[PDB]
Amino acid sequence: GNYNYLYRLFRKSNLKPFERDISTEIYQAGSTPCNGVEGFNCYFPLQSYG
Amino acid sequence: YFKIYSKHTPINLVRDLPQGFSALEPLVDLPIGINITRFQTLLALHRSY
Repeated sequence: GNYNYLYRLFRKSNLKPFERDISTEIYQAGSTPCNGVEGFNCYFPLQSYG
Repeated sequence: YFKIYSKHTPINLVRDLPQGFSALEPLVDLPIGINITRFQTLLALHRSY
């Protein structure tokens, strides 16, 4: 399997056209805020392909 | 796309804003493709002993 390519799952807001996003912060979906511990309702945005 | 438009004008006044009217011409258009939030203009200092 090729694990050298990643994709961003979700984002909080939108993006402008002709814009590259390089933010690898911990995504927050709902409550229980993350602050870099990756607990409940804390999913990583970059996920591996298949 | 970050666009810079330049013009030089040989004024001769003491202070404040000069009068008159002129146009603006392009110099370069660099397609960086990123947004800019804040900017700061850096000056220089003269050093002597």
